Amino acid sequence: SMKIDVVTIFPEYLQPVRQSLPGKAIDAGLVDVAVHDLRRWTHDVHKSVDDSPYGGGPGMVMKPTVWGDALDEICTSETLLVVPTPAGYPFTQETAWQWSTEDHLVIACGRYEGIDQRVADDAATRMRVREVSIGDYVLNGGEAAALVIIEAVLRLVPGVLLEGPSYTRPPSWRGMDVPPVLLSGDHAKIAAWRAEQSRQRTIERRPDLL
Amino acid sequence: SMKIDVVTIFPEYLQPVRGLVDVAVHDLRRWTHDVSVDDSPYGGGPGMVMKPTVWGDALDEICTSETLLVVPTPAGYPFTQETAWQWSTEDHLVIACGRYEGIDQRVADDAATRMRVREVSIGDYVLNGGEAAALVIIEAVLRLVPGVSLLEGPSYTRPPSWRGMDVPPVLLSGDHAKIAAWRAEQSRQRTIERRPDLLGFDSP
Ligand SMILES: Nc1cc(-c2ccc3cc[nH]c3c2)n[nH]1
Ligand SMILES: Nc1cc(-c2ccc3cc[nH]c3c2)n[nH]1
Repeated sequence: SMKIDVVTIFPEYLQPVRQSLPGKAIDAGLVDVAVHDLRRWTHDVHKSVDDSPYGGGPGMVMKPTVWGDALDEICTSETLLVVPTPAGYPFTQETAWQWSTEDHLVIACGRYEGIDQRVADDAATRMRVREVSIGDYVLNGGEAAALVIIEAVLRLVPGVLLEGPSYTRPPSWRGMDVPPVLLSGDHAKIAAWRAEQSRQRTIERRPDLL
Repeated sequence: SMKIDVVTIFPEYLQPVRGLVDVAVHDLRRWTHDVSVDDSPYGGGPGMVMKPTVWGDALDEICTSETLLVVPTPAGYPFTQETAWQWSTEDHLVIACGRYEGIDQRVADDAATRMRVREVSIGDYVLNGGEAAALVIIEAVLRLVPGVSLLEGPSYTRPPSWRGMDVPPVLLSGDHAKIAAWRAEQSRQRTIERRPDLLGFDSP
């Protein structure tokens, strides 16, 4: 039973993932993903969501008054507020598992040079707030990160070393045969072979994990 | 000038991409023949594996020897900002999006005999397929295309006082040197707290 609210100035970005949800989970009321246009909470006829940064610098900062009103309406005491940012704590599988048991996630998607820091700081005085990064690269905004987090979390909600290579038919293709051990019927040996493949791949690609 | 082709069994998922660059999305099922792209794994295991035959045909049509073939996978080399800068100079990226339990390894191995191949992970979490990773890679790369360390500290804008929370006074002081020093300090503090690995310290 999880509800996810996403707030963004580009609601159309999230539309595919909304549609991608299985009806059986939606009908069972096990999951609901709602997307909100941040501009619903703007104060002015120009629907302004950003303003110049204090202390100077490039780009713009999203307005605290707008975000404050949005979160006031959408969040409750039980909300886990997720704020994607390149400066965040790392979002990992452990994080995804933890958040998969939450009743209400709100994902605040920033743009430009991010959201006025007081928004998160204020919210943290009455709900749990998690500023997170999905990887060491910079995006244009939080929307792609939201898609990633939603996918990684929801697939752990029941109802909705590195892995080595996998193979399927045909046994020979473009001069390459499936490793004979996999067709050996020696399942103890197959397990040992897969372990070694995983070890070698981890050494080559992710020595940090060792 | 960059071309990006994405191959997927779920082309509709890639609508979120909304003259220096063209992005094209191809339905993998276009290269099937009889009225299945997946089969059970050799050696056992849960789930299904995408057959190499259909992928080979698709990539034969879409790739050239100059192509950088990108294959999202949880077991990939890390995709980082450095990678994004590197790929931002490429003429042609092809992103092969897996589903099920992944793609038969021979697809990448075969392709690597004709072109450069990069199996990459966008982070240490598991997705349902390569499509979300493709969106992340495309965004991170295209923003670096010509014509298109430490953690950043907090940013602020008007009003200077909000809900009884004040913008740090130094930011209103107009003293460029003091502001630079404060921002550097905030960045160091944030990096130590959130990403100590970036400064060569142990992770929590
Ligand atoms: N891991 C990661 C997060 C982001 C991100 C998140 C929000 C915003 C808002 C403006 N730029 C942003 C970038 N980039 N990379
Ligand atoms: N970094 C990361 C990549 C993926 C990914 C990529 C392709 C497939 C195909 C089936 N599941 C997949 C997962 N998850 N997390």
